[PDB]
Amino acid sequence: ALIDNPADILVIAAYFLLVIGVGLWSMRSMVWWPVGASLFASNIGSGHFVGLAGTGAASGLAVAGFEWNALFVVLLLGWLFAPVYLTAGVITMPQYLRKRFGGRRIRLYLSVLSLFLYIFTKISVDMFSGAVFIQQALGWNIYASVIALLGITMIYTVTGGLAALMYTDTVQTFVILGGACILMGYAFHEVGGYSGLFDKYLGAATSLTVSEDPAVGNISSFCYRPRPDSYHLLRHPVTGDLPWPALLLGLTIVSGWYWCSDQVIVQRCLAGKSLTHIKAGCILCGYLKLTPMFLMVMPGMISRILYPDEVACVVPEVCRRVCGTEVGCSNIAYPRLVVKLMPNGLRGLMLAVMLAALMSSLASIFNSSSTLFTMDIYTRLRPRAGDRELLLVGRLWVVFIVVVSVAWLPVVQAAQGGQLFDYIQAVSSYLAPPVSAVFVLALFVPRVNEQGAFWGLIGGLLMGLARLIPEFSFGSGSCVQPSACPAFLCGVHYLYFAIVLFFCSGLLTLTVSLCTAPIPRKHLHRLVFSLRHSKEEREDEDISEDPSWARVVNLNALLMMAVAVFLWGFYA
Amino acid sequence: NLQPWMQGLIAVAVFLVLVAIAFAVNHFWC
Amino acid sequence: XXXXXXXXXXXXXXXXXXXXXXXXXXXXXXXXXXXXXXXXXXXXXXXXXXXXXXXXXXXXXXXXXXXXXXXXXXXXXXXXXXXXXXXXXXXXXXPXXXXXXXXXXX
Ligand SMILES: OC[C@H]1O[C@H](O)[C@H](O)[C@@H](O)[C@@H]1F
Repeated sequence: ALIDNPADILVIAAYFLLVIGVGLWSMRSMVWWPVGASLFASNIGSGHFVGLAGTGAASGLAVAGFEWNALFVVLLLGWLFAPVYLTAGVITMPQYLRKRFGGRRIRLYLSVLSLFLYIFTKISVDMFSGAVFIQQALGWNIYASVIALLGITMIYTVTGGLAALMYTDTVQTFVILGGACILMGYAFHEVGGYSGLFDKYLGAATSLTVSEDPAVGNISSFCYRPRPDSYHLLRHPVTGDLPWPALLLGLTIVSGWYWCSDQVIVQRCLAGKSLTHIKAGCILCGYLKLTPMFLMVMPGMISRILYPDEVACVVPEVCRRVCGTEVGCSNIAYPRLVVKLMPNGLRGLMLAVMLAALMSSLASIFNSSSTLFTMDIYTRLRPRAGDRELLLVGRLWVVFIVVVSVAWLPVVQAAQGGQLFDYIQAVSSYLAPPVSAVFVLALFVPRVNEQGAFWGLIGGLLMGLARLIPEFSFGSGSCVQPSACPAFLCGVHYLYFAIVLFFCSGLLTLTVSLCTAPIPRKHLHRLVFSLRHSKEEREDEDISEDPSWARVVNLNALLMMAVAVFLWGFYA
Repeated sequence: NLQPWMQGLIAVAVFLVLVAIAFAVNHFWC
Repeated sequence: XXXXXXXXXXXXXXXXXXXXXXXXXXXXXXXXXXXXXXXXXXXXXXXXXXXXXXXXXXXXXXXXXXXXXXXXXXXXXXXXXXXXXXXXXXXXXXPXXXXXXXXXXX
């Protein structure tokens, strides 16, 4: 209804025909700057736009600390974990944990956990973000939007989009980033510049604050006013919506796990020609990860200023009309902006490129999850299976995960008060800390063994499910309509649960390892941090970097850290 | 009552002192 | 309920002079102030909102400024047609409240 003009239609059609044509033509080598660009592109998706703009609208700029935390963990990736992967001779984290502990149940568990994280944090998130963009662009309901998104993704994957991805992934993401720069310019022009945003944001509230529902009635100002600390990164340790101790400590765990264990992130990182190129690309990626504050978060705050009745809706029936869920409509923040600030030419291009990146992400995750299920899960249940059977099983798995993610769509839509980024970060905080703790203990504690690692993973899974399952079964609740969750199971912030779960699963790992047999030295050479410089052979790839460029790249990590530390204190 | 740039410079100074400690320890003993 | 106060009930300026009409909010409204003009026989017309954003069509003579609780509407070159009642409204919270209205005469 908004892109229903000749210019937007022409640009969308031309871009989709271009992607189809590039897909039809498609039918350790990288250097530092493609490495950094690829890391940034792999991390940044349309779910990031939706979530970061939505949380900027709902709560202010503290969510920027979610991206700004990533600089230091990307440094951890370049300086600590990429060397571990190269020294071990492995390309994934499951491969490292198979070499480090042996067995086959740790890898099987990690494959199952990765499948669940694909469904929850990747497939349903991308489907929901595409649906939100399509609903804001066309007025369609979320189910029609998701069916159309799946159909265009099917066209895209039957037309060789997987083959064209290896060329166009990073380029497409950075075209999206240029479009986001243009939209940031338009948005800051709408509010009167950078200082206009901070003039206006605290005064931006909806005037529709009374519900016809007798239970709700007049909504309190606390539920519809902007937070008094909206302009602050570091929020109150207990009453803050993003408490600073949580954001500083427990986000490191979850970010650590993302950057240092993600198969795609590590594969992009390990493609560097040398380790110096890997570290320089990590520096570039970290520098790039300061941009979502101004490209997504602040535009979301601007969207709250511009559309307070829609973005900052507070009465449940109004919110249900605005976006489909009664818990709030901050997720429409970035889409609406794209739909209403971009002109008749750039709006269609921005939507088309965002949706094509969506489609690529979906197709990539579909393929990766299907291969993961076929190789790590299905071939264990059926040891010897034919090629045709594996193809059929992969296709049926894609069908199954699509159905499950469509069923999970209302949950993603309503979760965390209708805040997508909080949903992603909460699921990650419930499922990642066990893996982070086990990986850290594997690196730095040689005494940790297969028993300890596996039972730490299982105990962490149980402890994280004891919070995740009640958090989703007690439903979605907002400030207006609080959920019945007993407030010791949901009132602690999910990044505090990240810390607790990390240390409890690590404690379980250590306790089980100490009461079980240890792994002799001969198996651990170049697999634990204590033996990374061990030339001895082991039982069950180049770390060298030129000293001249090693000092150059190290000072550039210090300079990047100082820039990020300035920005943390600037917006504190 | 510090300005945002004052807070940024204070954070940078604290970070540089911390890095100076983490380098001087190595300069003394690994 | 925010109270908007216009200290001067009445301002007289010559044609070509500059006039500042002040409004004071009872609390800190985050520049969430609109200015309306009402000529004798007419209904109010929006001049400014967000304390500085001119409404579509209003001349550049009408300039809004202010922050916190203190806001001003300035007419840089008053024309003989500028005589009216100028109202400040807060759009910070609901209910919307108006200032008493300052009568600018020539
Ligand atoms: O789950 C942790 C991850 O959350 C988001 O994706 C952030 O943009 C990443 O920087 C972070 F590593």
